[PDB]
Amino acid sequence: KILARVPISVRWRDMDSMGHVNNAKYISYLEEARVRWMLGVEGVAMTDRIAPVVAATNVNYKRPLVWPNDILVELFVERLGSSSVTIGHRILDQKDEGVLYSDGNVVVVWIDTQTGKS
Amino acid sequence: KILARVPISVRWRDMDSMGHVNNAKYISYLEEARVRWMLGVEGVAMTDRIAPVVAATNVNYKRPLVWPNDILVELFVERLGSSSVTIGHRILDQKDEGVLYSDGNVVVVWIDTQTGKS
Amino acid sequence: KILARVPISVRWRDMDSMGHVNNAKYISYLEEARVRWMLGVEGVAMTDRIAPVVAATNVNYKRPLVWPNDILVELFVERLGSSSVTIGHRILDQKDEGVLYSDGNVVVVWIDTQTGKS
Amino acid sequence: KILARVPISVRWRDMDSMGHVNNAKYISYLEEARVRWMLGVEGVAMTDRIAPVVAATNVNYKRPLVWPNDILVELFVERLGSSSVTIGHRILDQKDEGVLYSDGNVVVVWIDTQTGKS
Repeated sequence: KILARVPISVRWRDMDSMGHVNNAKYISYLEEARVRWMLGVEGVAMTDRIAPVVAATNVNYKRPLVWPNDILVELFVERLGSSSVTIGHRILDQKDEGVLYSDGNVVVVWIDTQTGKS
Repeated sequence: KILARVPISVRWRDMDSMGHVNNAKYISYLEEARVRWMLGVEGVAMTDRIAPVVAATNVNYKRPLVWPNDILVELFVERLGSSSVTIGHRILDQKDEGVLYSDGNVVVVWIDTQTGKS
Repeated sequence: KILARVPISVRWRDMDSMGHVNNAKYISYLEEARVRWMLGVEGVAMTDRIAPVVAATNVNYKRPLVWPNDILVELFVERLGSSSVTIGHRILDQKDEGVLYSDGNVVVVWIDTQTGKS
Repeated sequence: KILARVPISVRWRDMDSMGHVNNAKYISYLEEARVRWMLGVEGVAMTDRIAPVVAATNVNYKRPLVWPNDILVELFVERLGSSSVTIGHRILDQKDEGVLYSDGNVVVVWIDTQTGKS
């Protein structure tokens, strides 16, 4: 199920005028986790042709996140398609993983032209 | 149905290393449209107590957006709840509104403590 | 003297938790003005080889900027070197150009390898 | 001399379409270092009245920074004024501190009304 559990440091600039991390930054935390994940395996990462592109981001905001609380981004496989993968997520507080800031998923497809993974 | 059709200028910095506007920036375009919308009506805008908070952002990425193509963010009421409002959207190209960069919705609730709108 | 006077829309997300546009966003406003400027002249813009790179950004913050006040970015030639150009700037309020949010300059050089413009 | 040496993780989104971390993000790295610094000492941080505001950011870009190379932000006192402090900086590569991405300084003043620190 689990793909990765990536610790991400929150930045002061991540917050907006309302005093909490901006909604848009959540999509960025999920992005960092995905690429830091594909970076693990082995060696240097950069590639072309049959590649992944995000088709949709579905993010639920459960409770406000404030600096300086760093997070833990948990990624797992929610759905496995022939050409797509729906990566579910849980953004938790590093100091108390029982604190859930957000869940939802991101749908990834390998296309950038026409579908392809089968 | 329609709540607003807000023109938004894209910035060069909006793009990422892959050469297209970053997914996270889409949530920001939707945000700007919502507040520029609440700004129209009349007078200066800033308020407290029974207030709106985004519960979820569901954004579908249809085709890549590249600078310097400015957009038009169309917002409409997809669902009207007792305490929430699901604002549907269509991010179109200003020069050709037949070009759809993204659709989906954002769920807004008036709480920030406990639900309230009824 | 004057190179360009570019109107730039401020975004709500531009502000930080302190309630004013973040310092880092100023460098971005200057960036947008520079590229929107090189975009004017004629036709589509994208190029390689002898190209410009920013060597330094020297930005003075005069007074706080708050949404929804859009700005006017005035760019001019402060210094002309053999291989560099120091572009001075004045970020003013669109509704009252007597309101100065920031001045200073950005030093641009055509290198990205070794200096070259002579 | 030294005020702090703060490790900062670079994010993929930090890069722009040109394939290197955007100039504006450097000001943000310097910002994070300053607040993470004021956070060390002791206890929870948030304060009002005689407070610090950035009067100027003078950043020199020495060599391009690319993800996933995390950095080390070194802050030191370049100048001590009666009401201001000019914090010099050196943004280095975490894996090789001999790699200098940027230097320069940030001028901080305690005002937000009228000068005061004497």
